[PDB]
Amino acid sequence: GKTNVIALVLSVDEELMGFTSQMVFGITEVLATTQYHLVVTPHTHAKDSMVPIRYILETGSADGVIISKIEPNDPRVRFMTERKMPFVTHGRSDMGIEHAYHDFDNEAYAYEAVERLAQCGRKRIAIIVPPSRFAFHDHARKGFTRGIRDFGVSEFPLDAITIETPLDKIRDFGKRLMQSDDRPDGIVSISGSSTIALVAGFEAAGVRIGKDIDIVSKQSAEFLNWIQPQIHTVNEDIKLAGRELAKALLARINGAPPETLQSVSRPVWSSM
Amino acid sequence: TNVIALVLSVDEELMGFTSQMVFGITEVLATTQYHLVVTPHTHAKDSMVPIRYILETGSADGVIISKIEPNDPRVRFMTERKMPFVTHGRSDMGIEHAYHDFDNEAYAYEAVERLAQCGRKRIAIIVPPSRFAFHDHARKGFTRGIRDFGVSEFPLDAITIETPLDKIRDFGKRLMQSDDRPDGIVSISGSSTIALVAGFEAAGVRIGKDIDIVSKQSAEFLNWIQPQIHTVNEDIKLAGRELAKALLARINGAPPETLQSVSRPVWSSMAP
Ligand SMILES: OC[C@H]1O[C@@](CO)(O[C@H]2O[C@H](CO)[C@@H](O)[C@H](O)[C@H]2O)[C@@H](O)[C@@H]1O
Ligand SMILES: OC[C@H]1O[C@@](CO)(O[C@H]2O[C@H](CO)[C@@H](O)[C@H](O)[C@H]2O)[C@@H](O)[C@@H]1O
Repeated sequence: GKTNVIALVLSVDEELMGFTSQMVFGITEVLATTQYHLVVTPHTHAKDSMVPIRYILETGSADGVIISKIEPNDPRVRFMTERKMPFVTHGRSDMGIEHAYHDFDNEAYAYEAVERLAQCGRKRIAIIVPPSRFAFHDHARKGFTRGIRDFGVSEFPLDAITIETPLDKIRDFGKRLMQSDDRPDGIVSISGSSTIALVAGFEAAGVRIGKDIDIVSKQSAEFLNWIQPQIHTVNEDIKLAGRELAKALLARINGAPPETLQSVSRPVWSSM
Repeated sequence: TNVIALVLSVDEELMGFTSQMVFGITEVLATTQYHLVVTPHTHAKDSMVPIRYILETGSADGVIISKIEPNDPRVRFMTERKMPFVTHGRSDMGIEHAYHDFDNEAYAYEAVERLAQCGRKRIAIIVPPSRFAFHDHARKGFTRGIRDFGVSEFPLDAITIETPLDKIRDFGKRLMQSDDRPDGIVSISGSSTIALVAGFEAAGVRIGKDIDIVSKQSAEFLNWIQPQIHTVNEDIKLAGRELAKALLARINGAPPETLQSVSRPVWSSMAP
C-alpha cells in the first residue's frame, strides 16, 4: 500500500560535474509540500541496472520511481509499465510506451552548437558524444549531423573518446589532437566534465580558447565561464529537471494520464 | 524502521560534490537492510525542523547531520532523546558522539606553510561563517601558521565561503586592482577559489607568479582549469563511508567515543 516513498534510482557512475544534488534538491523542494519521502537507491554499473528496479517491485518499497540514463528500448520502462509501478524518466524512450518524462533537448543543443561555431568562422567541427546505447546520444548525434549540413561546414571525425571516458585520458587525447597537423577548429561537447579535461589538454599544447579553436559545451550548473570565459556555454537546468520529474511523478501516482506529463527543456545560452 | 535520514541544508556550495557523499553512505548501507532518505532543509531558521520532525514521527533509526556548531542544538536534542546519530563535523560541548571530520586546522596550517615555502609574505584567508566549528578550526590553524612561519596576515573580512560567487569574483578583481595586495591566499572552499581566480585573472594577475593560492577541494577539479593552484583533497566519498559505518555501529550499541575519526589534509598529486 501507501509507502509515501519516492525512489530515486541513480547510477553510481556519474560525471565530476553532474551537480547531482541540484537534481535531488529540485525533487525534494516539490515533495516538501507533500507527505512523500525521497529514498536514494544506487546501482553501481550496467550489469545491475535492473537490480534496484526489480527490488523496488519485489519488496513494494516505493509508490513511484525516478530513473535516468534512458535507452530508446529501456527494459526498466517496460518492466515498470507492465508491473503498474508509477514512474518518470529523466530522458525519453522510443518504444511506443507513453510515460511521464522530462528531458533536455540534446538534439536542439547540438544543432545550435554547430550553428554557433559556424558563426564564429569555424569550418571543421568535432563532437564528443555519450555511449551510443542511451537515447540522448542519438539526439545529440542527430542534431549535430543535421547542423553540419544546414550550416555548410564539415565534420572532423572523432571516435576515440566519449562523455564517459576517463578525464585524464580526455586530457591526453585533447593534447595530442592539437599537436596533430590535422586538427579541428570547433568542438561540440555533451559534458561540462569532458570539456574541462579537453581544455586542459588543449592549453597544454599551446592552444588558446577563442583563438585557435572554439568550444561549445553544455553544463549542469554555471561553472565553465569562471574557469574559461571564452567557452560558448549552454545551461542545462538540473534543478528545474528535478522539479519537473517530481511534479510529473506525483501526478502520475494520482492517476493523471502519462501523455500530459511530458516536457522537454530547450537549450539556453549562458549569460556568461 | 530501516531508514537512515541524511539531513542536508539545501544551501550548499557549487563544488560540493554532495552526491559523492551520498554514494559513500549508500555503498556502506548496501550490505545492510537500511534505506537512505535524503531530508532537506532550506536555511538556518529551520535547521532544527527536520530534527524535531524525525523524532516526532519516529521516521528513522539514525540521523546524519552536518554544518556542526560547537554548541549544536541538534546534537544536544538527539543525545537527550536517544536518537542514534553521527555528525560530519565535531561539536565541543562535553558530549561524546560518533563523528567524522576533516582536519581544517591542519589544512590551514599546512596551507600557510606551503605559501611561506613559496616565498610569500602576506597571506589572506577566506573562512566560513563564524557559527560553524570548522571556521574556528581553520582560523586557528591559520593563526598558528602566520606566527610559526614568520609571515604576516593580510586582513580580510569582506567575504566568506558562503558569500555569492559573482560577488567573490568582483571582490577578487578589486583586491588585485588595489595597491595593498596579499601575495598568498588560503581558501576553505573550492567554489570560492574558482570565483576568486576568475576575479584575479580579470585584473591581469597570473596564478603562480603574482600570487599563490592554496585551496581545499571535495573532488579533483581545480588543477584541470588552473594547474598552479596548490590543491588539498578532502575525501568526501570517504567521509560518506565513515559517517555510515559509525552510524551503523552506533545504532547497534557501540560506544560513541570509539566511533570518531578525522581525516588529514592530503596534497593533490595534480598540485605543484
Ligand atoms: O541520466 C541521463 C539522463 O539525463 C539526460 C538529460 O540530458 O542526459 C544527461 O545525463 C546527465 C543527467 O543529469 C547530465 O550529465 C546531463 O543532463 C545529460 O548529459 C537524459 O537525456 C538521460 O536519460
Ligand atoms: O557540512 C559541513 C561539515 O563538513 C565539514 C568538513 O570539513 O565542512 C565542510 O562543509 C562541506 C561538507 O561537505 C564542504 O563545503 C566542505 O567539505 C567543508 O567546508 C565539517 O567541518 C562541517 O560540519
